[PDB]
Amino acid sequence: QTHEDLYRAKSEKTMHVVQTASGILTFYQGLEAAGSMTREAAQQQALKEIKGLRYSQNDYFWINDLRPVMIMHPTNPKLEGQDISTIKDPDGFAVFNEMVALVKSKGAGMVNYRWPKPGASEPVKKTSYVQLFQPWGWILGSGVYVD
Repeated sequence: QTHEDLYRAKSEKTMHVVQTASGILTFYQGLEAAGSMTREAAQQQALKEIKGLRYSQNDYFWINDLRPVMIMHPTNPKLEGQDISTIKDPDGFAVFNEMVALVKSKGAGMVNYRWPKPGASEPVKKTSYVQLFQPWGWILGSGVYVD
């Protein structure tokens, strides 16, 4: 039983909630591909639904693109529609740029950074799984705060 095994286990949870939530993207992208909704309407519906999802103690999902611009953020909604390339956490970690570089290399993975908790302002350590949804150029993310 390795260190690698312990970390693989804890983060599988995060991976699996993101995979679950990404089925909404899948569903709506299918409606686009079939011609039943426009892309932008499929997008907006998918975001609306993912915005309300929660698990555990108020853990949530966000979506940013590869530019990176924030597409949907349920707890920091004033980031929506903004270029988030210049955001850095207190350790100097370039949160969204790193997420983009990660998914461009591997598709998905784990990243650690500091971020406020919902309705708070103090950046707290967080470990997130991010996953590229390729047809729309969207990164879907969720993570868990160290406490």
